[PDB]
Amino acid sequence: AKQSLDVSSDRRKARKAYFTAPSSQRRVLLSAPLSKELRAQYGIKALPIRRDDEVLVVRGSKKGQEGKISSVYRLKFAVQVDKVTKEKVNGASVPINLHPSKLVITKLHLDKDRKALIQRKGGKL
Amino acid sequence: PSRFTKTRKHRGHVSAGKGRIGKHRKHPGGRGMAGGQHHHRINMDKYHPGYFGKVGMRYFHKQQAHFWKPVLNLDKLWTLIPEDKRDQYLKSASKETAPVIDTLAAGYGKILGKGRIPNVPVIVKARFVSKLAEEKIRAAGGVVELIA
Amino acid sequence: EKAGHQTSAESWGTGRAVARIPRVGGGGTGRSGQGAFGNMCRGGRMFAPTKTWRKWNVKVNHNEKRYATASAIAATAVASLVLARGHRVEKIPEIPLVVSTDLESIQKTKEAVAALKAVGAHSDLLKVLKSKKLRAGKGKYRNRRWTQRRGPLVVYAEDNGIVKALRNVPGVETANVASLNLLQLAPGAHLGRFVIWTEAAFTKLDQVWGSETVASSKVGYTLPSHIISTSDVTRIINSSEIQSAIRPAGQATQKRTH
Amino acid sequence: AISKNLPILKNHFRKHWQERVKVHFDQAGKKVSRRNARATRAAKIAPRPLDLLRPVVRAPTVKYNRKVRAGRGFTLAEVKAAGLTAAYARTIGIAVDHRRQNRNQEIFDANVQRLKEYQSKIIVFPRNGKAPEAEQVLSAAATFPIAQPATDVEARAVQDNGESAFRTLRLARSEKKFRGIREKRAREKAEAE
RNA sequence: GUGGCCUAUCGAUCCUUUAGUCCCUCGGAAUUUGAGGCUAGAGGUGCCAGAAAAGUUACCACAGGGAUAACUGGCUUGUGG
RNA sequence: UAUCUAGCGAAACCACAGCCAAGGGAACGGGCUUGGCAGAAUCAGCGGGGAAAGAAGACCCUGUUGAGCUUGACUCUAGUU
RNA sequence: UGGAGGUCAGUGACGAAGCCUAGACCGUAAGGUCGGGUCGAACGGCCUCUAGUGCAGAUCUUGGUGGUAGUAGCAAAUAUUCAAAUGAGAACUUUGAAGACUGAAGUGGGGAAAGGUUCCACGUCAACAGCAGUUGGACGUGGGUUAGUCGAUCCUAAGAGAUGGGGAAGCUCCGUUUCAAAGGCCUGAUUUUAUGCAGGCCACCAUCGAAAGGGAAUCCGGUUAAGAUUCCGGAACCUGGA
RNA sequence: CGAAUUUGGGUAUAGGGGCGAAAGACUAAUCGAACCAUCUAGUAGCUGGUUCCUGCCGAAGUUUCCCUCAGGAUAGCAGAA
RNA sequence: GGACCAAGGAGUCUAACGUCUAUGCGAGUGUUUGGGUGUAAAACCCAUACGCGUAAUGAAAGUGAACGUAGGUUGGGGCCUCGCAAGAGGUGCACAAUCGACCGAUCCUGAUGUCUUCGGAUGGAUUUGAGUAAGAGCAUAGCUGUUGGGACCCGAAAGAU
RNA sequence: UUGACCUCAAAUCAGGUAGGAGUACCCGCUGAACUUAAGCAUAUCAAUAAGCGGAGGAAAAGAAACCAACCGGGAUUGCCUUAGUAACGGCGAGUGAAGCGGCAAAAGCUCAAAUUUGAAAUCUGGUACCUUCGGUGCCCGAGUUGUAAUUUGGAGAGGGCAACUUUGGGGCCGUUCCUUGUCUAUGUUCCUUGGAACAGGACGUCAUAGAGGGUGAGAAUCCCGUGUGGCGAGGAGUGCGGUUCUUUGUAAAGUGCCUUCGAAGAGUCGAGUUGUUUGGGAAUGCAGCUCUAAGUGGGUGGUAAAUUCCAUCUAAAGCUAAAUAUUGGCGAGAGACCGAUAGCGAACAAGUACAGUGAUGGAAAGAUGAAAAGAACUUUGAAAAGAGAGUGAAAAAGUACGUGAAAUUGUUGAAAGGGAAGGGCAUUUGAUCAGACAUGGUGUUUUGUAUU
Repeated sequence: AKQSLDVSSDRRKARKAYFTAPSSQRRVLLSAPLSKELRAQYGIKALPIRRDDEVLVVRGSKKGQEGKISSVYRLKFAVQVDKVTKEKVNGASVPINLHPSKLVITKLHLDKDRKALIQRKGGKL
Repeated sequence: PSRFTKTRKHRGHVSAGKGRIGKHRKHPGGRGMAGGQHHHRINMDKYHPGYFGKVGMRYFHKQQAHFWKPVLNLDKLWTLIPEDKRDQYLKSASKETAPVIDTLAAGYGKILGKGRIPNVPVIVKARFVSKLAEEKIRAAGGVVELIA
Repeated sequence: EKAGHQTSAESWGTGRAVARIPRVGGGGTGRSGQGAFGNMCRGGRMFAPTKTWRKWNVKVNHNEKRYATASAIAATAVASLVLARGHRVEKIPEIPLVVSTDLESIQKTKEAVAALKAVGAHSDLLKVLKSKKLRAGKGKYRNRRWTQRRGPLVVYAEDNGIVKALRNVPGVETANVASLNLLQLAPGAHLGRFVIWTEAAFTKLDQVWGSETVASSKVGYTLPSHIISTSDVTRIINSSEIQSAIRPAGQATQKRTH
Repeated sequence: AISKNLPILKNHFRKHWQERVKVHFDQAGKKVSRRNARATRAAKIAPRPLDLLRPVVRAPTVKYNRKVRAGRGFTLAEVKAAGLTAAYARTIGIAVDHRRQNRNQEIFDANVQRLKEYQSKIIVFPRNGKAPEAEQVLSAAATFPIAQPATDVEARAVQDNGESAFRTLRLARSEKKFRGIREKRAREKAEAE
């Protein structure tokens, strides 16, 4: 039910924009939701994901598994969390990447910019 | 709709309804009106006599606005006045109150006498009138005054 | 317009044991010596290429459009036609269904759904909801991914929040009496769209379409008249007037003699 | 080429007509663009009526001289009679046409009355006043419609005096046809003693 | 008696020309030349329902034809034997 | 060289195929009719046949298809006078 | 058969579409339905709308694949052999021993055009070298071309071609000293400066065009895996300047 | 086989043009008019092909005219309404 | 022509039209150049104009369609009156044949009047029109057929810049 | 010889400017033939393609030497119509406009020809300063062979009479435009299948948001967005609402009456002829050549000419937005379009690889999986690899990767086979296979007693 003329409901254009978006846009794309307690504490629903954010995998075969973010792969549209890996048959552990929309942020990595972002989005600190 | 055409029904048969002996070639008789004097003269003479040649005078820079002159007949004359007033005028058919009909305002140039208007009087403002039309209006008791 | 023709191909002629189709020249490419310029050829121009001046819109007589619109409006009231179009109006009290102008002034989608519940068309709108389904062709990647049924057509006189309130309700369409599209009064050319009028909509309809005592406010327009005075030719046939003048009947199945 | 009983059709399509084909897909978009242009121009000239005042004019040829339509602009005689100069008329919204001549008393009167009522209805804001915002109307043409002048009453008395209105037409045509011959004959009869 | 005792002895469009109406038109209005029309003949297409038209190719080309010639075969057998 | 072997390994052509005699038949059949007949798988040769393969016959004719050349053909033209 | 409006609140990851199936049913048929296997994300019935809508052919187009067929063939340039080493493997690589050939208008030693790194070393054999390959002008990784004296650069040849001019609608054409006011040489002067100069001789009318023509000057010995008239040692020469 | 010799490089001549000790020869495997792109999907009365099923009806190769004779128009024969 | 297989592959769209058919309105018809509006190329609405039709005929100037119940005659479906049972009579739409009448063109005749050679009444004629004689058209759509377009698909030898 | 002037040059003099590209549309020049005419030469194709010159965001045209003949319209452009018409045309094939009308948009104007003559009032440049798209001083210079003011035919100028009416410049907040930023709801609750829930089922929530996309399968409510509003930033800014100082200026402009005037474009109009073009026909426009004007003159009034008039404009000079065009450029939104032999030649390191001396020609080529988790390890082999193992939901996904058809092939199995094979009708033989139960139950000898 879009009403603007500059908003396009074109599947091809939307997919092209998603796959071609640069890192600045991939951050907003890889926004992740907050936990019930974090939503209660801040008043803010979802946030772009960062590096030292504590997250809870809450969907998929790693359901209900906690961990600290190791690296957000903006190029691969994924987040690699500490201690959620796969054990190869040769005995090496490889990071398993997962999408932040299937996540719940349990603890944030705060700084001046993140606090200003919470305040600007309506959070109370 | 393409699904209704006979090409869909010819799908399967070799020649597509165009014959095996005389195929569908490109232009076996010529293009357009070719050969109207030579090998289509029979069609030209049977179906379009008078085609070839010229008869009348010429007219350089002919204007159709000069010859604009739609014709109104007497039978259609009474339809120029408004319908609700028509019964009124017919019943009050008399002089000194006759309706004036502006055929030129209605969009007609000449009045022709196709005949049998009622014997009420009526004022016919025209710019051209036929002899019989004026005669029939006068017989009905009206008059035609010429306008421009 | 230049598709299939951006080649300099020339026919090899005869005497080279190959068909006489045009072939591209040059060498060392793999494309060289290959057929061109034909509907039968890979990379050639399509037979009778589609042209932009094909007729797209079709003129229809204004009076014929209005005739069809009046038929669709009339079919709205017929209970059997709405069922045949499949509009889940069985638990509706009666059709043509009419509501107060409080609907006309409704402002929220919650209130719109509540009014729909009250009048009994929620069954139709949740039919639309459960009928949402994925398309069955290449129309999916042409911005037509999903299909769903049509719901009720709420028809109003004044817009005081109707289009906004019922904008997000799936299937439910809104229109005002002045326009009353045939495209929504008979979707798919099937008569009997389920219509929820407002009281102002009915009162305006009587004047917009004219009656036996009021002109239709469409200039020079009048509602079409039937070629038959009634719809029960069975009643006409079995009336005593018709039945008293007819010879005795047969038996509805002739005995198979010999 | 030529075939069964059919009309001769003259289809002028043996140039490269396919290169010069204009299909008016932009009819709706152009209509929207025109309405947008009218809206934005009206907003730009916000108190002004978005068009100029046109005169009443009689359509030229013998096919159309029965109708009265809009002109291009009021004559200099018409603006002088209305009591204002052409330059000021142009500034305050009257179309002034310099090359139109009025030989007609009733077209003169109709246009002067048009101008007088236009001056009566519009209000001009002073250059350095207090700007009495005045609820712009957007069409001088609709505000001052062109009305076809009525000629005579619907019902009047019948006056017959016996000319049939056909003999007069015939005799007028004949006099036009033979005027020069009769003038020449009069010249020869006068010059021969 | 509406040409030759009968059955053959002949000719479109366009153009030109002549005869007649001295009629219609030259379109801002007239006169006089001039031109254009109306009706009937004439100037001719004999390839005669009516293109304005010289060769050569053994340097040759293309679309076709076994509707069509140069071999065999087939029928015939004048001619030959 | 061919031939046999190890290695390597194409192409032309191919409706389907592959024994004859006579008949009839598009008047010269591998197939049809009537007869003769008829036994797996094959190798080297061979040039009778496959009207064998090569190429939309180059001869010939037709086309209101060309081109090279010629001329007192038709219609023009550079140049020159 | 592809797509579109409506409808079956249709089928479907508990398996849609597709495909295989001398399994079943239906229809005269076009075809439709179903069983079994494979597969993994969409698809269908009915009423209508629409078309780039149905293939056996077109010496059809593109791609793929056959029989022929393990067949024709791999037969010009006299020609190879023994042993050892290497290696999984040797007719073909390496070394030695033989036997030969080109036979100084050579199968030798250099170059021009062209190529472009093929040169050289190390490693290596999937593909290529119409057999093979441990070999290679192949593949991978690198290394390598050193000038005052060799050549270009300079000159002009046939010729090409701006300028001044003329033509051409114009792209551009002619023209090369023409019907142009066409410049660059040589010592010092004031030497509180600039080379503005009481200085003077002059006028040839661009430029490009040769790695074989003309032309300033380098030789020997040694040296590298691969450069040498170029590096090194020695011994000279030419031009320009001071 | 000492010259009307052979030849490298530079240079000139460009398509109705060049060049030819002359063969219509040569002008990049292209010459009785090169090659490239475009006009151009050039035109073809001439070859070839022309894609599902069933049901009902069902021919013509003749007339007249045509630079007409491998083609058309016309009438006929045929279907449909 | 076809070695073989798969995929592609050939009467299309458009501008003007003919016949037929369906629909709407009907002496009218056609909104969609444009304006208004809009949930925005949609739908809905509006108006002059314009096109075709309602008048033809003539080269043109020009003129321009009812003695009659819009005519007589033949034939006509249906209807009406009659006969329980024969069959007859009246009225007869469409349509067909025929004889007329009307309008225009052609050839003649030539009234009162005369801007004295204009006017053209009246009466005709083995002549002639794609006409009148109680309108039928306009618009949209469908098959089929036509023409120009690359024109069902592929195909020259050529010609030009 | 005190020095000018004119004309012509030179400077690496001071400051500028032009060239080339792109070229869809626009303005011109130049200019075919194929084709059609069933042949072909005029004609047509076509005032087209190709070639050349020149612009812009539009270009061009444009305020009548117009159209008309009317009761007259009134710059240009474009649309509907006029109209396949008037007309041209081997009058054949064919071609073919315009006036009026209805609309879209509308906007008007300025130079030459006049003595400022009581004052060249004008302007470039150098230098200086300043508030620098410029302003102000001085100085050369240009210019009287004419730069300012005033006038442009609609008029206008000069001189008199006569009340009057109207003005101003540059900033600043804002509005407005372009660009851009940020904020602004609702479940991932329970059950089943699954590798994954985004599927099904239960219960909800938001909706001015149920458009679209992503996420391990069809997700309004998981994410980005979507909808509705709000709050910021950078420039343009007389379209205008306020405000700043700025009185200047017996300055500028308009109107009433009368008088005298009233300049208006020349190798040009026009005529002849030639070529081309047009629907333009005794000649529509254009161009060459020859002749070559006038001032109630000149042009036009679609049949050549001579005689009267009449009507309508006022050339040989110039500017000008909008409606209109736009297969190019940039930014966007869409589709009853195509779906990897399709759609652009190119969905990919595509104008790429490659070919040709050159002009030019010009492909093929998309898909593992949700995630490389891309196969550790063992054994055989010289290796490539195989056999096990392993990951994965699947290895019937192993990079030679989605599915994996046909031609063609191997193996196995079945059957047949004396110079083809295949087919129709009919049966036999072998193989293989579908189709009727027990269903209501009058009999009830019987269980979980209305459960067969």
